[PDB]
Amino acid sequence: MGGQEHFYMETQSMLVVPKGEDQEMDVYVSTQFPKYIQDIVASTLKLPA
Amino acid sequence: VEKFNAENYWKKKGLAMVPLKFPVGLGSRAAGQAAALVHIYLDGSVLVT
Repeated sequence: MGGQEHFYMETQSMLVVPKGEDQEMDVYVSTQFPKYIQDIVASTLKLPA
Repeated sequence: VEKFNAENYWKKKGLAMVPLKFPVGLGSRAAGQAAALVHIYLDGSVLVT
């Protein structure tokens, strides 16, 4: 049995905006799992959640 | 200061002391109500507002 492309009509999209204070990031992203986005971004920046 | 002022015609000193009772409180119980929101993320860090 063959695979299948998701083919969501909106392609992968995000905007990452640093606030400029305390290394605060705001992440606007087309995702199903914000808590996971928060984790991987914080980990990558060595920041608390 | 009394000594100074007896010896100086064109320059005077003065001294004063005032007490303070500053009462604190609003008109009603409802005016003093207050609220907060606290999250603990899974890395243990805290966001408060």
